[PDB]
Amino acid sequence: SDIYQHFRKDERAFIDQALEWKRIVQEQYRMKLTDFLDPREQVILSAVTGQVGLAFSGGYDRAERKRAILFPEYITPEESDFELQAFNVRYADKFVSVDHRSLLGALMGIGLKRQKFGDIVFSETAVQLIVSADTADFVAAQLTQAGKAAVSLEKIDLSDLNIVEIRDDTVSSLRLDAVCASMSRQSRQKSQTLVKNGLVKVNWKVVEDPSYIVAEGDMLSIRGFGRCSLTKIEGKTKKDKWRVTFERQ
RNA sequence: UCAUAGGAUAUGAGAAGGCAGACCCGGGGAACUGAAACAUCUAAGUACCCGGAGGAAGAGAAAGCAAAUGCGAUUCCCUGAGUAGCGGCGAGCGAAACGGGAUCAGCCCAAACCAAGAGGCUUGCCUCUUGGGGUUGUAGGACACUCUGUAGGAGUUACAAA
RNA sequence: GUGGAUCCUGAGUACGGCGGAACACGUGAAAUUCCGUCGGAAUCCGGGAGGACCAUCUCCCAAGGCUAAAUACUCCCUAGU
RNA sequence: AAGCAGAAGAUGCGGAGCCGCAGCGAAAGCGAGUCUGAAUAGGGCGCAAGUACGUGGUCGUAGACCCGAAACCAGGUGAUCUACCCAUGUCCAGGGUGAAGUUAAUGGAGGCCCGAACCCACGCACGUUGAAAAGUGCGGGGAUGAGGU
RNA sequence: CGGGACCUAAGCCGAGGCCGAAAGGCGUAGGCGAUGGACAACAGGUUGAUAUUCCUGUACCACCUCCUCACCAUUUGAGCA
RNA sequence: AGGCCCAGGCGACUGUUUAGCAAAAACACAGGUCUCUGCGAAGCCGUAAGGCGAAGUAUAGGGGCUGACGCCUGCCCGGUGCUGGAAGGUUAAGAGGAGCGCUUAGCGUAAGCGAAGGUGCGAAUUGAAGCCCCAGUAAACGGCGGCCGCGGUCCUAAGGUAGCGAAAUUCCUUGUCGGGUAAGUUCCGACCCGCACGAAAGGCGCAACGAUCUGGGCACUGUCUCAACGAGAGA
RNA sequence: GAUAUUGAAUGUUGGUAAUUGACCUUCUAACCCGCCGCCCUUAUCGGGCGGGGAGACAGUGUCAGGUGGGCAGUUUGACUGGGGCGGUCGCCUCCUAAAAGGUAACGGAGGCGCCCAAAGGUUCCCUCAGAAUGGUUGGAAAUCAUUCGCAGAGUGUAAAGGCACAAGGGAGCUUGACUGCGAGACCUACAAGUCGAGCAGGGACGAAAGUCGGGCUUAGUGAUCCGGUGGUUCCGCAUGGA
RNA sequence: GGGGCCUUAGCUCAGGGGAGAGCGCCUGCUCGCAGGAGGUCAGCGGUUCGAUCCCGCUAGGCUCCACCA
Ligand SMILES: [K+]
Ligand SMILES: [K+]
Ligand SMILES: [K+]
Ligand SMILES: [K+]
Ligand SMILES: [K+]
Ligand SMILES: [K+]
Ligand SMILES: [K+]
Ligand SMILES: [K+]
Ligand SMILES: [K+]
Ligand SMILES: [K+]
Ligand SMILES: [K+]
Ligand SMILES: [K+]
Ligand SMILES: [K+]
Ligand SMILES: [Mg+2]
Ligand SMILES: [Mg+2]
Ligand SMILES: [Mg+2]
Ligand SMILES: [Mg+2]
Ligand SMILES: [Mg+2]
Ligand SMILES: [Mg+2]
Ligand SMILES: [Mg+2]
Ligand SMILES: [Mg+2]
Ligand SMILES: [Mg+2]
Ligand SMILES: [Mg+2]
Ligand SMILES: [Mg+2]
Ligand SMILES: [Mg+2]
Ligand SMILES: [Mg+2]
Ligand SMILES: [Mg+2]
Ligand SMILES: [Mg+2]
Ligand SMILES: [Mg+2]
Ligand SMILES: [Mg+2]
Ligand SMILES: [Mg+2]
Ligand SMILES: [Mg+2]
Ligand SMILES: [Mg+2]
Ligand SMILES: [Mg+2]
Ligand SMILES: [Mg+2]
Ligand SMILES: [Mg+2]
Ligand SMILES: [Mg+2]
Ligand SMILES: [Mg+2]
Ligand SMILES: [Mg+2]
Ligand SMILES: [Mg+2]
Ligand SMILES: [Mg+2]
Ligand SMILES: [Mg+2]
Ligand SMILES: [Mg+2]
Ligand SMILES: [Mg+2]
Ligand SMILES: [Mg+2]
Ligand SMILES: [Mg+2]
Ligand SMILES: [Mg+2]
Ligand SMILES: [Mg+2]
Ligand SMILES: [Mg+2]
Ligand SMILES: [Mg+2]
Ligand SMILES: [Mg+2]
Ligand SMILES: [Mg+2]
Ligand SMILES: [Mg+2]
Ligand SMILES: [Mg+2]
Ligand SMILES: [Mg+2]
Repeated sequence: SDIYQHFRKDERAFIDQALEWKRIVQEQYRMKLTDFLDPREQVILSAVTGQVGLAFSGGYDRAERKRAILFPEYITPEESDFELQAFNVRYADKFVSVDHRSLLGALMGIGLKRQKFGDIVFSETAVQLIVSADTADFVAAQLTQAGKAAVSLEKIDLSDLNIVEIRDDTVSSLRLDAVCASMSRQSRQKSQTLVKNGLVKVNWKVVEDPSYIVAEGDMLSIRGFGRCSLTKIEGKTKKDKWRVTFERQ
């Protein structure tokens, strides 16, 4: 009842379902695996669950979309309890490239919901994808094309997963509109339009307040400029102005 | 309901209030001031208020002082000594014992136990009330022993009281 | 006076924690004394003190009571300086 | 010294105690030396007339040469003045206006109007060792009210 | 006549009682307390000085019974209350 | 036994106030609004008992602000307050004793080791409100921009809406123009470069009301030109 | 919030070997009732008795944390061409300063609150700035070479006084940037501050003489109280320890 | 008048070792792109081998004071 105030109105939908997962694990005494929750939904679930203990894993370490196990004070989980299947994406790499957009578009095109897959890993040697095991055979059978590339999926173990733009700058304040204008290299009035409309995020939360103060180590996501991180804040310079370090993806 | 609360009556040289503007013992307790300011601290447990007294009060017969081939209740005086110490180690506060004097005095219980009676029988146990018994420290007492006294000694200032 | 078979010798006490006060002694190395609060002994093969504390030794026997004198003071009365 | 005896005296007794005769060192301690230091060195401090009483000067603690605050604190005394309240009384000449309601009339509302008593205190003058430690005179405001007493 | 031997208001006091280092604070029963309620005397005269107070005349109120008269009644029995 | 009139500021009004230099534009007020308060109410007095609140009960009671009436009351919740609250962080006494010191029966040629007890400290762990933190809230405390050419740009929590404006606010200032006068630093009406108005510390109006403040008229006069004489009180 | 007053059960979850904790719910009997009936009793007080409500909570005590101008005691510097505001406050150097020393003003100029393990000690050796003339890059200015050249440089750093038998530059070896001190001086109200030959211990460099107790000199610092750490033939409240 | 803070390209801004972003503007381009322009670093003298940077002055502008009589 008195949790919704701290989150967004749209985020209420997830919080209701997050409470329903906590309802199970307390009363019934069993682990509840979730369908790959978004980076934001990881933060929300962490709060809603409370301290029912919580574990999270999206296959490899540093996955955006991860599946969450809600377990009690016993039955500490394993890697395979998350029910993750990795695949190597096979294609005629010498003749066609697969990009992240094409592969993401193809996964969505076969009707796969965003919650049924984790990260899409691009290395120098491999293109790999992580899905929920319950959808593995469907994805392997249906994902036959990504963009212009004919593709096939080879099952691999999670152990076989083949897992910056440093920009020292100054800003007058640590407000969202100020930091965005500096990062994106725009006028502030234009940057305020990005925030107010609801295009900027801060750690995957849609911040619509221009005056929101940005902390050290916050993933900002300007729809237009992509994604970027305030990594270091190193005090004020001469004539005020915070020293800051930006790192675009 | 038994009761008890309450009510009534009788007997009380029972209390009450005052003051000597003093002294004494308690309850409560300032501030100015000093510290060259000020808060700890000081002034001060003072002034003041309150309670209780008594001709005095308080203290008093070692769970003491001490560190000797010791002392032997308390109180007060001299001295120790403005020492030891305490202290925004500042301002200041400040002993005690030993030693020398005044004065001198020591006692009664509680308990064990005994006897008698009473009311709870908890049913030969327990609790209570009288009288006896008993009074302390290199322990004493009960308890047992054998002694011994029951009228010389003591006394209304404690040690019973007219 | 002699004996140590048993029994008795002051309990919500002593003491301790916490908070205060009193001790010349301001929380200090702080004994000692008292108050509130809470906790809480041993009981003679026992207990206390000797300025934290322990051991040894020494001195003592608390948690009941009474007790003159030496001391203080003078509204008064008498005599006097 | 207290104390005892003695005129409230002198004085006698009283040697506990006090200061001095030895210092040096934080101290154990050593001693005409001692401390520092490894040191027979060097250096520091010492070595090589006090005391009891009296008068006087000054100082300390006391109000401390005298007079003087504004203040602070403690315990009392005051609401016979005044502020507000409570209970109970009482006062307010006269005139005017004319709400509601009722059937133009009737009716008689009001922190209503004019205006004495009464209450107040706006202006000016006078008074200013006053008639008066706040008034008087001429005007002024309220005057059935949140009224006066 | 005004006040008391009548009544109560505000308030005040307050047996027991409640509360509080002490002193005390509060308060019930019960009282006290007019500025209010109740309550029988008037006119005239008089002194240097009092007058519903004295005097004259004419009244009224409460209470009393040595008495008088009438009426009612002695346990469903007057009457008082 | 009323002087009257025109126009403006302030306050709606009758009231109230600095006994004894201020009666006013100050206070109050009806009305508005916010907020607290479920009754042993909140609030208040008292150490308490006992009370007021109230012999009341949310159409009631307390507190804050505003101040008839009319039209209205904009933007900002970053800060502070108030209300509520999820994760995460922090935090007392008390609880809890892992360890350690001192002591010494014993043990050791000594040096030193050292049981048990006593005693002196004591770490982890546990530990509320609160705070950090999050959300809301402006008739809560408050705040309502610069610079450059309606646009840009910087900055902010957000940059002053309506209305008003040289004002009880305007320094410059006797602003400027008009009115009124022979002549008007005052007054009235506009203007707006508001030094430094502005919406319940309300904004703007506003009939009635005022021993209010302000400007102008009629009437009237020894106030004056400019004094004279007379009466009385004192001299 | 803990703890006392403060009890009984049922669950559940700790920690010790079946007792004791933690928390949840329930109970009634403490505690509470500004609720009703009855009695004391003519009584809206109080008390008793019986219902009811609530209940080991509350209240109250002790202890603890938070909040707390509601209230209390206080502090809130001095200099100063009046005070406020501004500036300043200690140390070093120069000038004022009148040829010893000292000397004031909110007089005139600047520095300091360090730095260096060599930028210290010693032994040995050395001479700088700049210019002229010549030079592939290369220039006014890098690097040579020549001559001239009291210093026109350098000296960690402000300034003054010094310094070329160098106190300036280079190299080797070192730690005297020593311990105990100290005749005697300077300065000085005191507290402090400064210089010091020389003696002893044990060293460094040097063949030796000798020099060395930091630095060319003069700033680079802060009393006491209190507390920490290391050392210690000291004390240790009966004695041994602590 | 006294303190304080500023003055970088046309504009806004980076910063003891030699002045850069982005914008404007310019180029040629199929309305975003490639590349260029633009600097007494407000003025000055001096500390330094070097100064936009330290240091002291000097304009100009912004902010706050200019009070007691
Ligand atoms: K004081
Ligand atoms: K003083
Ligand atoms: K103590
Ligand atoms: K205790
Ligand atoms: K003893
Ligand atoms: K000597
Ligand atoms: K002599
Ligand atoms: K003398
Ligand atoms: K004197
Ligand atoms: K007023
Ligand atoms: K005029
Ligand atoms: K002057
Ligand atoms: K050398
Ligand atoms: Mg003083
Ligand atoms: Mg007596
Ligand atoms: Mg007597
Ligand atoms: Mg006695
Ligand atoms: Mg007797
Ligand atoms: Mg005894
Ligand atoms: Mg001892
Ligand atoms: Mg006071
Ligand atoms: Mg009185
Ligand atoms: Mg009175
Ligand atoms: Mg009227
Ligand atoms: Mg009168
Ligand atoms: Mg008046
Ligand atoms: Mg009138
Ligand atoms: Mg009468
Ligand atoms: Mg009373
Ligand atoms: Mg009584
Ligand atoms: Mg009367
Ligand atoms: Mg009558
Ligand atoms: Mg007469
Ligand atoms: Mg008015
Ligand atoms: Mg007045
Ligand atoms: Mg007046
Ligand atoms: Mg109450
Ligand atoms: Mg009441
Ligand atoms: Mg107002
Ligand atoms: Mg508003
Ligand atoms: Mg907020
Ligand atoms: Mg005129
Ligand atoms: Mg205003
Ligand atoms: Mg407002
Ligand atoms: Mg107004
Ligand atoms: Mg009026
Ligand atoms: Mg104050
Ligand atoms: Mg004082
Ligand atoms: Mg001064
Ligand atoms: Mg001056
Ligand atoms: Mg100043
Ligand atoms: Mg000279
Ligand atoms: Mg000279
Ligand atoms: Mg001190
Ligand atoms: Mg000892």
